[PDB]
Amino acid sequence: NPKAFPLADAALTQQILDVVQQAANLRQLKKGANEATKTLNRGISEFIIMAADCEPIEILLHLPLLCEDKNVPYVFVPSRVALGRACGVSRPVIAASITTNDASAIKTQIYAVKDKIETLL
Amino acid sequence: KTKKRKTLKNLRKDSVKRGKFRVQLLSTTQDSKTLPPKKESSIIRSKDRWLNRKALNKG
Amino acid sequence: TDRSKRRRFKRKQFKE
Amino acid sequence: LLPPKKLDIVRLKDANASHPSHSAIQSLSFHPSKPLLLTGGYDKTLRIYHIDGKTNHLVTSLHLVGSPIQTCTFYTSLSNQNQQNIFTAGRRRYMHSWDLSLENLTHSQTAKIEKFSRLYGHESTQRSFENFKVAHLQNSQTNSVHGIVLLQGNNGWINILHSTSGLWLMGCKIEGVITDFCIDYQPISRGKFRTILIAVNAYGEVWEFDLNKNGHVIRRWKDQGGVGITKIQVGGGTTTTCPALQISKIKQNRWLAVGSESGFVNLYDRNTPTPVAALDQLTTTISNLQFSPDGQILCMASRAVKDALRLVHLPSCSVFSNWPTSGTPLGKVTSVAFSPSGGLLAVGNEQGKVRLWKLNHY
Amino acid sequence: GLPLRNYDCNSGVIWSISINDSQDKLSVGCDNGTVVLIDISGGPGVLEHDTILMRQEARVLTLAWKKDDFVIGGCSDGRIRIWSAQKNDENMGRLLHTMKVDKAKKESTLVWSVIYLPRTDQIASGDST
Amino acid sequence: VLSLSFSHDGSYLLSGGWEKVMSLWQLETNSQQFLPRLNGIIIDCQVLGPQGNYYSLILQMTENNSNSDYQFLLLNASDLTSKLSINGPLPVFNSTIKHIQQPISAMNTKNSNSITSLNHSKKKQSRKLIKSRRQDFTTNVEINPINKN
RNA sequence: UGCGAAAGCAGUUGAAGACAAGUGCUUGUCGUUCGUUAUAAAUGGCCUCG
Repeated sequence: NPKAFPLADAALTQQILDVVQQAANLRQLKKGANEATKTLNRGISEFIIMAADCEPIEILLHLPLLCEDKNVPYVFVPSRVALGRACGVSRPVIAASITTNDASAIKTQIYAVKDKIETLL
Repeated sequence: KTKKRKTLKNLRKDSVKRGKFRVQLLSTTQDSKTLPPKKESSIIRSKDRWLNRKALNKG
Repeated sequence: TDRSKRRRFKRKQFKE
Repeated sequence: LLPPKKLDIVRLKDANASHPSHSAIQSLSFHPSKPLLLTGGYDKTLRIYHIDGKTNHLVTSLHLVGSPIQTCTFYTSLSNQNQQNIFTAGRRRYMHSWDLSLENLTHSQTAKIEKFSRLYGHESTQRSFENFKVAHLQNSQTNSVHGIVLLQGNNGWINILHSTSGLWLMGCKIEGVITDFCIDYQPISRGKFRTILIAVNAYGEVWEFDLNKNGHVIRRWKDQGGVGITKIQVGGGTTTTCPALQISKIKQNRWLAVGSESGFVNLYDRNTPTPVAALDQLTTTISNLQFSPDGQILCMASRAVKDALRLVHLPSCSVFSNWPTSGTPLGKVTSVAFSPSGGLLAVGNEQGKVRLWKLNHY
Repeated sequence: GLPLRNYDCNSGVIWSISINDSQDKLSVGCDNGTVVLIDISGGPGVLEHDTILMRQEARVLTLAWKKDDFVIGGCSDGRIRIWSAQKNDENMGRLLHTMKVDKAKKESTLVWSVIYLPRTDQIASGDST
Repeated sequence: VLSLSFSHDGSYLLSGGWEKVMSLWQLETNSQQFLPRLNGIIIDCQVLGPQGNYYSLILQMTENNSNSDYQFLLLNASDLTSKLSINGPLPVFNSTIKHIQQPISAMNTKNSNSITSLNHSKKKQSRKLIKSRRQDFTTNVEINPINKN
């Protein structure tokens, strides 16, 4: 999985997999690659999460190109089955996006995570 | 005497604002080469206050 | 961005 | 071997009809040998019931003022079979013990109760004794065996105390928040066995400590696809639900099951690991994970919603279909217990009801 | 007795410096949590940059190595961190593990010093607590 | 330090002395727990049980210089509470009797004897009991009319 | 240490042996004896159960 880059590290993934969980609870999570593409085009995404273990990996490799075009941070997590479980579904999710909402109750840590991803990038 | 002291600070001042401009004096090349660069304080002053914390009771 | 600098600045400073 | 998909069960009378409980049932415990049941809860009372399946009368009751009961368990010394003890705890900075040896259980007018409240300088790591389990430790250097009381720390800490004297022996640490732990025994030779502490973090990293070597880590691995892990258990050998009576009875567990908030239960064969199966028949956080004494049945239950209890056949990893039914009354499951023998399943709910079933195959 | 060569780390201001077993590379800890590897095998007065390890938001107060493969760093966020420095390894610079020290409740916790123990393959850490 | 004793496994060390405090030294970490406040200084200390369930301690009550006042305490190791306290009558005589000697301490005091002071004090006590004529050894005692205690 | 009140009135604190240190000699010591009524100081402070 050399191309999946930057790949979040074992500590980081919890803070990533943590935030996505509440976002699913609060309906601020867009899940699945195609939904992520929508959010970038409309520019309603804080940042986007991808799974490196995907096969064949390229399917999400279009998302980054759209990401730096829009100056949106992005990061890779090792496991897709882990991601979908965090999304709150019975199927593995390869890509997920957090919806923009400055009035959200989970607002602070999302941007705290966003900063860490920005440093990672 | 205070006027003399203020005179030093003007000489010490290496940058001044001219209208929309601020012009900066350029230091000599030798001053950099002979000695290592000055320490930045915020990085160091932090260590000193930590070693001299109240809860420590250095007293 | 302006706030994030403050959040980063506040986080790095030691809390006494 | 029981059938894979068909399970032959008959319901019996409820246990607490003799004396109902006024609060939820936080835990259950079977006496290792005697036909007795222990029940405890926020009523602050350790109600013990003589289980027979036709009367289930109450033997004795013990109220503990100011001690809400979060868990309770029997304890029998592996060497001294005469020794009988009950350890109970709650959201408090102390633990109670009750000696059941000799005539204390029934004949004695008063109950010999003592309180553990001393951690010997490790007080910071621990805030409450509510989550605890009891295991058997072999001192190889002397070949003596004694009990140990295990606790959950504030920051990945596991405090190990001595069963009777209460002394602090050793401590184990993991990164992140400790969620659950379970104990596995590995026999070495005749009269020799080692105790292994298995601890798991929410992320899914699993630590394995050698409590016979000052609790040093011996193996580290991750639960595949594990996030939000909630409970961990082993099956197929000796354990808290299926304790041993003598050293030779010690046996290693072959099954390992991992719960999660999502409601999945991941199963591993103890004989990075790749899971055998990923059970999904519950859709809420796994609140109880327990195996049958022979390790042929796995029971998963969740307290989030009513009737969220399932039984898995092993090694088929197929959930039984005939049961539970819609008419099966389970309510908000909060406690599960397997008898050491006689194939009896006991399930508690929030309403204070312990309802009883018999595994006809056993 | 004069400065032979002045080299800019090109990062946050430096807290700590450490040298490897082979004495060919210097690891430099920064305020910005960046750890910079500086090659020195070229010669006396020859300081060159090898690699940057990933960027994290805590300071790097101390540094020591395990042979030439791993860099251990104590951080101002009360955590100890191992980076992989192996050449020819896909996990280069890779933060393999993180440890968290017990943190003072009312106070920020700092890992001031860390040292590696070759005989026992152990890390000894000193903290503000 | 007057009493030292190892635990059965060897992971704990019991110490007691003039401080009136029993100390459990936790040896893996050199931590220490304290059972202070005991009646007498600790002459002896032991772990008494197959599993270290109880501690047996010997107390002295040095305040009474006339007689050596021994008190035997058996403590439940689980909670460090008095399982059994044993002592006889504790009269305070006007002067020392027979061969009662004060316990050793760092310095010679009214309630203790230094290292050198022991032999001289023993000889002096014997020769006082032999040559001197004032031998009161009398104690005040009282009896309760209502309870006869 | 004796007597006495609590104040005080009288009287003591010797000799041998062994060890250590310094330089046969000097000094200091004694889990050594005989006889007379006869400074300290290894950084080392007291538990928890609302």
